[PDB]
Amino acid sequence: VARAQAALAVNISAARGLQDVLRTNLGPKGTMKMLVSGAGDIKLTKDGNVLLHEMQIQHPTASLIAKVATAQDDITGDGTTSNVLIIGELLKQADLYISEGLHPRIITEGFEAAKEKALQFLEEVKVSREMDRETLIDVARTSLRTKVHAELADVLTEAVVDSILAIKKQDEPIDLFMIEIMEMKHKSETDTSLIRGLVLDHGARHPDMKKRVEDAYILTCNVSLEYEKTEVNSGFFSAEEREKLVKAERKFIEDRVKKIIELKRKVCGDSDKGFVVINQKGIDPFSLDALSKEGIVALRRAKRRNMERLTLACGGVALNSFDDLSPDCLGHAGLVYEYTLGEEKFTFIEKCNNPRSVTLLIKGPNKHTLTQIKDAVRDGLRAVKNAIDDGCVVPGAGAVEVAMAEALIKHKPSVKGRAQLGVQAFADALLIIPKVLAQNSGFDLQETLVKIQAEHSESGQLVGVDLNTGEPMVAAEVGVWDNYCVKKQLLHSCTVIATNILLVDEIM
Amino acid sequence: VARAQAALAVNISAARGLQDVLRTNLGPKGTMKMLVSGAGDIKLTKDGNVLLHEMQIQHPTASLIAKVATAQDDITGDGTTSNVLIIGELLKQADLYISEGLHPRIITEGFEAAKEKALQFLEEVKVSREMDRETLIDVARTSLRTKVHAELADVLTEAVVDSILAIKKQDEPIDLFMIEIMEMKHKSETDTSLIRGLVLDHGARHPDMKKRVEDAYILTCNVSLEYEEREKLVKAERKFIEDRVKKIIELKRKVCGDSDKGFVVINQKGIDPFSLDALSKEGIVALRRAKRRNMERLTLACGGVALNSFDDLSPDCLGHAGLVYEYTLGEEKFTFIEKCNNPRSVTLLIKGPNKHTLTQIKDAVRDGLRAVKNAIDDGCVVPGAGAVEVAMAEALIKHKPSVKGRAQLGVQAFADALLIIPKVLAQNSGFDLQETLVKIQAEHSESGQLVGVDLNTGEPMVAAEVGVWDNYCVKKQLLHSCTVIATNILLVDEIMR
Amino acid sequence: VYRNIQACKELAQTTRTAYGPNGMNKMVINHLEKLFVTNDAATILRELEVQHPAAKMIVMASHMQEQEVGDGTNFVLVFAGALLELAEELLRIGLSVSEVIEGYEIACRKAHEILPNLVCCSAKNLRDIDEVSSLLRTSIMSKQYGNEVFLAKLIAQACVSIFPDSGHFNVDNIRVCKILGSGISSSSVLHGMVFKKETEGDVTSVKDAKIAVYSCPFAEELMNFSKGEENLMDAQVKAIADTGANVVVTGGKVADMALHYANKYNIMLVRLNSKWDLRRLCKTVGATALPRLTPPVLEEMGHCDSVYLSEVGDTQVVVFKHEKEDGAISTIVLRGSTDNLMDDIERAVDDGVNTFKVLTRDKRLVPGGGATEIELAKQITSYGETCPGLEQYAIKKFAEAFEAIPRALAENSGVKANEVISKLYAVHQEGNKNVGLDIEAEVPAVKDMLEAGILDTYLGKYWAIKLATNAAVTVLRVDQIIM
Amino acid sequence: SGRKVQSGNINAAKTIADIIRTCLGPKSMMKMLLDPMGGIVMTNDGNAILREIQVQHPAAKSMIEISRTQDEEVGDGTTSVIILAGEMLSVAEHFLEQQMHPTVVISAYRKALDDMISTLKKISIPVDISDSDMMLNIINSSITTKAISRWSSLACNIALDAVKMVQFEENGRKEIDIKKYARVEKIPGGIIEDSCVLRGVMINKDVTHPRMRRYIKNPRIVLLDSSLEYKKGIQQLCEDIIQLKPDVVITEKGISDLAQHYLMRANITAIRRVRKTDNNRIARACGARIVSRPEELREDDVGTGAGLLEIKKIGDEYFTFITDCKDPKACTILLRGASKEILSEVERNLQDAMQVCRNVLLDPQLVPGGGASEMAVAHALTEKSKAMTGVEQWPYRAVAQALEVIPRTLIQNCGASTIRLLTSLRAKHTQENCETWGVNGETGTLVDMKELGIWEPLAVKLQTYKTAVETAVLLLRIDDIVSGH
Ligand SMILES: Nc1ncnc2c1ncn2[C@@H]1O[C@H](COP(=O)(O)OP(=O)(O)O)[C@@H](O)[C@H]1O
Repeated sequence: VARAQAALAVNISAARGLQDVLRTNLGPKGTMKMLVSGAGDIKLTKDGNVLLHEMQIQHPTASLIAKVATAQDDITGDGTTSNVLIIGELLKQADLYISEGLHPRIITEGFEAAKEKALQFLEEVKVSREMDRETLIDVARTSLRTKVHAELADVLTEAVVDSILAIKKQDEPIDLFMIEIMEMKHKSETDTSLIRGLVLDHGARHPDMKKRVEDAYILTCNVSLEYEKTEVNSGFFSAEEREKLVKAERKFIEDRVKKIIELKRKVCGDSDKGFVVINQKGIDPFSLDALSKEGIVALRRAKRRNMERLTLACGGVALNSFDDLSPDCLGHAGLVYEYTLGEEKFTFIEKCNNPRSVTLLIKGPNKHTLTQIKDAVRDGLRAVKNAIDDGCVVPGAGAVEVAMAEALIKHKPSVKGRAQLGVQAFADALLIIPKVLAQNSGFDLQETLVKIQAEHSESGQLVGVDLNTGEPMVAAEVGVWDNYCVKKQLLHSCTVIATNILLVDEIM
Repeated sequence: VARAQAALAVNISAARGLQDVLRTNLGPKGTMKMLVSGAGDIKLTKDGNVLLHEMQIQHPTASLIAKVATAQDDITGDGTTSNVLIIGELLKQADLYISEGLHPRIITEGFEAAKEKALQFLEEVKVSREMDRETLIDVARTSLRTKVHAELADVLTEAVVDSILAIKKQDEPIDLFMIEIMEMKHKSETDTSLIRGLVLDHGARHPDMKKRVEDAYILTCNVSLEYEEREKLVKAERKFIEDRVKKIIELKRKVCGDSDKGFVVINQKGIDPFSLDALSKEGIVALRRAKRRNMERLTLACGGVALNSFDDLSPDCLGHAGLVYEYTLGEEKFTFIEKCNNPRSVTLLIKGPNKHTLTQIKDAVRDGLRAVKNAIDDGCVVPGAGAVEVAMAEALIKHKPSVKGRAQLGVQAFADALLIIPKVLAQNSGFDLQETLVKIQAEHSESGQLVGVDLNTGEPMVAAEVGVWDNYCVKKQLLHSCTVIATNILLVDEIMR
Repeated sequence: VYRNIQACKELAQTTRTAYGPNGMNKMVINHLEKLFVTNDAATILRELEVQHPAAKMIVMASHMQEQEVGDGTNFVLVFAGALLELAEELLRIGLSVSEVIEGYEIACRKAHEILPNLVCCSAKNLRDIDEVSSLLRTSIMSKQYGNEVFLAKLIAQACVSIFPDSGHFNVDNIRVCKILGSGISSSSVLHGMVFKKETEGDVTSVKDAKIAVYSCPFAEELMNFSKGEENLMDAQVKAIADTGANVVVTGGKVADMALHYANKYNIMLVRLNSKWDLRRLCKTVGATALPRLTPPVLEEMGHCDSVYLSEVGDTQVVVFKHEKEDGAISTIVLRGSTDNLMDDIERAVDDGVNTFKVLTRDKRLVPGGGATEIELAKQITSYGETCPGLEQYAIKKFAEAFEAIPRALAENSGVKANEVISKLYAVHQEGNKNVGLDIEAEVPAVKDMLEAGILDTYLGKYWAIKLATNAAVTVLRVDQIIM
Repeated sequence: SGRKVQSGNINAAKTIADIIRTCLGPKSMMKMLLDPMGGIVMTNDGNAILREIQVQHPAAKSMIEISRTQDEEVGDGTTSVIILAGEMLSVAEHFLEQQMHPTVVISAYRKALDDMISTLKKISIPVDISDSDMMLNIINSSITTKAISRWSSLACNIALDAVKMVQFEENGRKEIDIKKYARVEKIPGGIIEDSCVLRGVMINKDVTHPRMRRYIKNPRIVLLDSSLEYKKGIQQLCEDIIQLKPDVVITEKGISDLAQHYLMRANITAIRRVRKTDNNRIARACGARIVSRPEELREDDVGTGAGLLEIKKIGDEYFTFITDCKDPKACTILLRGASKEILSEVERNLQDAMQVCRNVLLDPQLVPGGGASEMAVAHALTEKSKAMTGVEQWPYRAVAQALEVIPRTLIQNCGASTIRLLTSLRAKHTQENCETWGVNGETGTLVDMKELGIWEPLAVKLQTYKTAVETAVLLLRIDDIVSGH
């Protein structure tokens, strides 16, 4: 039977080797992990989501455990750190019994019993919270706390929740519809702002270009309008041959800006109707002030994320060629103004015909701060979306794990009895999350646990670690919470993963 | 801090080694070990007592856990295998928390915080049984089942208990003073007998020597009586034998008077054949080469006043025995002295076909009647077969974190370290190590029910009504010793050289 | 973890010796075999093969420090190495890796508000040439030799004081035309874009000129090919000379019939342009790059105002000046014997003028040379015992790291560091803020830094103590990469 | 060499200091001692670990040797000197790595020693002289957590009678107390309560056939070291003894019964084959004198000593008691029982307590221990470090925090963490100057040691601090160990 011992030993070794790493990852007092991949690139990463993708993985079975943890990550966003480590201690508690001589199928049956005996506790430990703004604010605060410094989480927990209040269509929630995230290197970090509209990449270049255009329709284009010294040899291989050739290109822009004048004499016979133009490529240096003498905002260097949000939110009908300069190919933008801050210009399009697409504009002094706060923002809005579609929101910070372990050890030998060791091996491996949460913040792993392992009411009390003191703290009145499906799919997937790994003997 | 981890690792390894050595030898279904000397001598051994002595030790620290263990064996008689394995598992339960990163003083405190409540549970789980014959019988049966077969335990459970009823005095119960182990290599193992008096080494070498001596008055002597310029030299030694026979006839006509007053004599050396006939022509039993363990039992039980020479053949230098008969069995004879004047020293006559299995049953008888001597000296009796140990786990797990709190981990370590007795009892008896444990760990009453393991079915069996019992001064002394031994090995540092 | 901060310690140690005005210069024989005997930390950091990834955060923080004040790089490296060196003592005491982070953060936030409370700022303006020449003394005093700074502060300032105008400034306009030959005393000042030329046919007092733009430099059948090439280069220099150019530029060498053509139409035959002025001359006169001799027009043309020949620096050179700013470009001409000192003089010039740029927007000047550092080292260690808890350790390990900065100033000057640190810390208790470490005395003697004039920018220290602490914190919060 | 082997000296000192660092305090972790034969010893007392250890390095040999000199003058604390020297020598290398000389380091250490000796006297609480409640509290402080805890009810009396029976009023009032003159007789048999005190010296020997005018109500002693004979054919010098007429003359050699009678003819009683520890205490209890030269044989021959000789068979043994003596400085303490392992510990800890009550006869001061005196001198020396300038400022402060391992090891080997406990201890010690709080050795909690009661005497901790500092400066005084390899 040493054959099965070989596979059991190598799987135990791999799932310890991941368990220690992802134990160090978890927690708001956790440490970042820096990943270098060949070209000397530096990525400061705390979340296990990017860590399980980009890791040049040492071990064969660890690749499978990382792939299935990513398959769990597809629905939860975070908690996957806790997912793969609760696996790596679940089969550790199994290894405590297969070394005693038990069959692995006994421990799989115990996991199967304890899965239902934990989910029956999970369905009643929750509370069907109404979707008040503050009951989402504290969820955003908890999901933002484990990523960045906690005061920055208290800053951006207002900018997350109103962006999530801007989604209110009860047919389908998706974050990739409307939340666009851009960055401003203002050498400041606390001013990540939600703007109810499309924030563009840049702004009005000319000084005589108008700072303020209220009732704006938009001329979109993609192809060139600049005085284009072409990227092939513009001086082509006398002098008169090109004296009017690129000047014929100039005239091709002269009658074009005459056509632009014609289009703004189609609708803009009144001056209250202002206008903005955007080309995705460059603006001609004489058309720059030629529209600045007309007072129409012009801009280059647009991204396609800006174009698709001009079409979807601003109602902009897209344009490719200049033959169709017609009033139906416009949009609607009741607030267009450039906003130069730091060193770069930035136009803001808002008050569009259907305000749906928003912008969580990130202020950041360095690149790693803004990427960490971007992952913080995205995981927070994902967690609060998972708190939206779940009608209930469970307490957090390890309270439900202690209460579930206090449920499962009170689950008697009503179970098979031979499979009682499976229940007792499932229960103690639930306590590792309040173990390593208090452990990651300098407190005692054992003393804080046994302080929480004294149920502070007649019930197994919803009491988690405090990440600043290491004291038994009720997570209800502090609102340190999380949604339901994170730990639900956590327990389900981790049970099926453990019963998958526990039944392997020989590999070739 | 790496030195402490290194010293603890090289100690937990050695106390695991002693645990794996003396695990399988505990229980009635256990396996013997083969003590092999340097001269190829073979010894088969079940009990860890002399196993711990002659073990050619392989590890330095492993000697120390040996040295205290037989120190328990002076004051417990049997079950030092249980002591060394509960030490080796208490150490592993502490290692499961020290390797987590806990200081060993915390588990040291949690050892005593559970040990005092373990003694509190032990002083109330016992029953203060009176010294009935049957409770001593089942104590002897329990102590003998783990050494010999249960049928052979049913053989010895009367021959032990009657001798321990024969040590019953006012206030001197004593094993070595009056109970000896006589062995006859004769064809049947079921024939160990209690003898009220003494068995001497040989018997009558002559048919004219009688076999019935009523008023036996025993004479000791050390110098042989045998036939031991040269035709008259050895003849002069022969004449020293001759007047020796004449002095024998002097005592034969000096102390006799009537024919009721019998005379008997042993010698620590040889008796001459013509002198054998001269003692046989008056029917007085002579004996060559009785043992020196028989001399003090002739004094203390048979009342035999010792003598060496023949000039002082006196009436007052004799014993008073009511029965002397020689007994040929197998090949050799044995003189039987019974109805002694102050008959205190008794004789356990072990019969059997072999020698080394007869030394095995001799050590079995020794361990069993020392256990029942402890059961008499204790004013109570306790359940056995791991019933009280499961009750101790049921105590100390439920004995709350009202203790220090971080030492409650040490309390639970002591609690689940007290469960390796029924675990290896079920393991040695071929059942499951966990199934019948949690079957026993389903308390049949609302209290922690005194449920031992059945060593024949794997059944949770109440040990109270079956009398599978032990004395108090075994588990009380293991609770007293094991805790402080394990915490002596916990608080160690590294090694000089 | 300890290997990361050990890599940070050796990264601090390789630049600690090059700190201050007596920095020991290092030799760079690089990948493409240069030869630099140099002292600036950003030059060595851009040459060193920084292979360990944890030190790359320190290098990037020093690069961000360079990107906004131009100086204070070695200060960031020394202070971050000191913070991590005391952080490993804090960790081996028994503090967590979390506690040192917020301890360093609290003490850095305390330093950020104590630092504006020790300032002896600039007097009235970045004009008044002789006043701000003394203000620019400390920057090149740190970099180049001190006895050389007395001319060099004037030469670096009288050119940069041309346009401190209307609240805006650019450092790119201050250039260097590196001309070899005579000594450093022979260096002088020029007003406009200057480089050497070859020929002589220059129209001098031009109007808003018409500048040629180059992005790329240069029996009877044989005679017929000769006349064909003759009229070929004639039509080529006419293709520049049509639309009325005054100069004809080239990055390369002369041509004989072409120079006779440039004398025939009276055009200045400009030659020998660098591989860096091809953008810079286009920037100053409004020129657009043209490859060949045929494709200029009037629209494809630059516009200077006055192109003639100057002989300052004992060599014939060009002048381009009077642009839209009318005094935008103002190069300097730096004269040396060899090049291996001239790169250090050049890298001292721009590191003086970026301090001039930060003096345009920050007039606050702190006393430098141990004065500010020992003051912060006293203030934060007096704050350290006030707040109890574990942070009482870390704050007290913060200010002690500040004492590593004058120690690096001490041991680079042949001075016993413990004696001068104890003496400076004692005299700072009563003989307050403006005293610091003297350089010239072999004896460990202190000296007041205000009357010595050795003062630094306040914003440079303010950004440097932010970026070094951010680098130390973001290094301390990693564990490893599989490597 | 030089500072390299000076760092080698202090490394050999620290590696023998941090071996036996853990085994101070009432929760001392044990150690494993293994000869190269397989024998296993488990120990707690640091001096027993110091005995059988070998060390190749001579600096550590001298370091252990001076603590061995400390071991037999007041008693224990020999581990604490080795411990406290080690961290001072360890923090000395941080300034030896600053390229400063050992001289400035040891002068800062001596300047810190001069503050250590004074600030301990500042926090010294006076105990009262010979008051039985506090004299019992000396036994509760310095004798407890030993194996006297079931027999301290005898030791509290055996302390106080012996300290009043070993005094010496040489230059003043009874000031020198001594460990060697309290006539200890540790013979088993009987119950342990039979151990009682008496004034005088007891003698295990008697004359082999005691037919002698033996016991006199004022025995005046002359000592002799020769052997007595039959007569002149020494009875001649025995006849010369009769000029002054003492009533005993003490020899060490055997006297026949006829020579016993000829000693009766002068009426002087001798003794044979006695011990030296019997002889010096016989001389100490009585103040006798020795002379045999005839021109020196004058009125200055006879030492008028005791008031009772007594042949006595206490426990069928040939006892002779010299009691009701001249000097109450060699007085009898019998020690009875079954075995000889705990009353020996009584004798050890009560000779250490005899030096304690000797300090009580000099300066009856008890200072809160358990690191409370250590934290007090640490804070009082850090505040004194703040005003001083010069290069000696850092080493002077260094022993301010090098010496605080006496709480720090004690908070180590009790399960609790050291960082937050020491931080909270100094947190209520710097601004709370007048408290003197010590870490409790049981639960690892910062208690008031004055409320806990465990007060170490002043002079013993002064001796340990002084010996630690003169260990450190002696080790830093060494430059090289060159006389060979
Ligand atoms: N002559 C001097 N006397 C005292 N201090 C000086 C002197 N020269 C330079 N320093 C100090 O050296 C410090 C470091 O400057 P440095 O790091 O060399 O500048 P950079 O970062 O541009 O190389 C400055 O803060 C300055 O106070």
